Amino acid sequence: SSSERNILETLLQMKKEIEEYKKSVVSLKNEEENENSISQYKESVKRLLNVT
Amino acid sequence: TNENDPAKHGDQHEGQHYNISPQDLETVFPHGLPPRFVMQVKTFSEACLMVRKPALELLHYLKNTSFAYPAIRYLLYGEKGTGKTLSLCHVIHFCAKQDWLILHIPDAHLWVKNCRDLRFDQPLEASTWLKNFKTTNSPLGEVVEQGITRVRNATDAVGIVLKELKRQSSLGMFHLLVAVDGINALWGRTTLKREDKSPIAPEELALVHNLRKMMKNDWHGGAIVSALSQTGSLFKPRKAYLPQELLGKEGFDALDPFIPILVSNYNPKEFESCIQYYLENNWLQHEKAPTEEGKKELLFLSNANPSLLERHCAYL
Amino acid sequence: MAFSKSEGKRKTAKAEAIVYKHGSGRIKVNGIDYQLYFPITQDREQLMFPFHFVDRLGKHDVTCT
Amino acid sequence: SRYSPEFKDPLIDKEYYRKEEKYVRELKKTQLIKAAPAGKTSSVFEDPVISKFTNMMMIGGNKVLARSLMIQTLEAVKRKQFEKYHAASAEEQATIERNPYTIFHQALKNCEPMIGLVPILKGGRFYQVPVPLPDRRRRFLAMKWMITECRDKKHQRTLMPEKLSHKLLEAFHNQGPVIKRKHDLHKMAEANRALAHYRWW
Repeated sequence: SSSERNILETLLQMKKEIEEYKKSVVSLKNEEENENSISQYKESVKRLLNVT
Repeated sequence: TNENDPAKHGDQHEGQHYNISPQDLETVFPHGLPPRFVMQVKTFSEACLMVRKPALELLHYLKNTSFAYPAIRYLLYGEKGTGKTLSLCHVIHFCAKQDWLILHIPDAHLWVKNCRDLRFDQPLEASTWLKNFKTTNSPLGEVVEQGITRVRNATDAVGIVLKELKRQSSLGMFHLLVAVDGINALWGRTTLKREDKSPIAPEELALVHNLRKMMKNDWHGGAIVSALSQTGSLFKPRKAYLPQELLGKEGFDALDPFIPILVSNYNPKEFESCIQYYLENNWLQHEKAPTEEGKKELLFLSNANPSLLERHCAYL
Repeated sequence: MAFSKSEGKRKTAKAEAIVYKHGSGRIKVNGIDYQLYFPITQDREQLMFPFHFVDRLGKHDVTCT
Repeated sequence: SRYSPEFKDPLIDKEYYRKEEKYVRELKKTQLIKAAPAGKTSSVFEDPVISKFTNMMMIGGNKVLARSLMIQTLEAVKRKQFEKYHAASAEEQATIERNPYTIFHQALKNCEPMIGLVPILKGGRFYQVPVPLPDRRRRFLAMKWMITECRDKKHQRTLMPEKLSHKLLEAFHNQGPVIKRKHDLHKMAEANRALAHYRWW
């Protein structure tokens, strides 16, 4: 579902970083969730915008 | 302690408790939170909330996201406490003070409650939401009453009424700032059970499916937030706030990607300030108040919490 | 700040506590605080009795198992 | 004998130790010590009266639930007081009292039977012997009467906390079932102005 994931990401952005989000999604798919995946998700979300 | 300006806006003051609409409460959320909040307001008269850290984050996210941005899920995941509904209540109060369209809703768990016996439909949550909208404050009322009363072939009926409410394009239902308490028990494994083997999957239901679709980039207005609370969790373990593990893979994929930072709890300084205020007001009743033992017991057992402070105040 | 490691037993029970030295903050229990682990008031009093006697309320962290 | 003759209970008193005595302290030290219990936790919230009340209200060995229900009933009484004072009406602190110590004192005063009844026969017929009792036995009988009255369990509609709160509010104003039982006991004792000499102890 990387296609729809990136679509929703671009929507949140408007309505570098996309590659990082895709890699984070891949890591999520690679092995079940733990903590590093959530950390990468938080990182990508922070890189999207800039207001903490 | 108390806010120095009932008028709401870009509110800050991280700690001191604000004051919700006293007599004008009917125009904010007269029907939503359980009777716990009613008892709290009755025993404290004023209030015991505050501009929490999650509330500050929500306000900051809503500041630079006016009606241009339709909806951006500000999923605030944290620890057990940290407040997961008082922030939404404060946001609704601020929106009401700013003359913005607001319509409080009860909860998601209260909507998708368990049932003894049971493309189908359900009258429970639909009728609840419609009654809440009616009691909050053209063919609109006609179709509302129709959806409230008729619940026969309710699949297409609720679909059409939802599409109409989203296509009204006018005052009312323009930007719904829902105050859900537990939007997690929906995408993962729905509480609705199946009489046969294999429980219902998130991609099978109808009414809740359309209710979620209403939040899928619909009604282009002001930004909102869906809190994945846990105080009223159902059929889930404690501390339910994870992204995918809480809603599976596809369940979270269907959601929007956005999670900021973990939230913290109360502030000890303002908590002690409010404790001293209450002491000066004479309310603890317990004769062991005028002494360091009482303050120590408070700082220990309470640990800056609302329910524990209320219990300490209403001991005897 | 020396940190000790003790253990407690009571009617076929076991519990190892790791209380640190001076350090006002919170009494944790494997990430969970005492407030989130003892919903009862008498349990709170039992857990506080050491600090209640020593008079040092909030000055040591713990990670008891 | 489940208790070992070696191990012995401790002494939880500590407020006095804040300033012959040294010898007593050394003796207490030289004693096979034991651990303290959880039910009868002699902490700051260990009120002997309320402790005994909860112990008697204990069902199936659930002293935790008993204490929780007692605290909840006290909170409900204080909430009714607030409704009569703060919650509903305006704060009228001049004609309302929120201190349960007055209720406890009124109970200790007008809920104590000062005359016991023991069926002591002499030959082959039971005779009521009004025998005096000390303060401990009188207080114990008062507590037992209060608790067994609060635990009616026969109305088949009232709940435990509601029952307790209603009975306490009824007995507060120098009435209720406990004071009526005390009056009946006093009348029965008065009815035996001569049969008070058939006591073996």
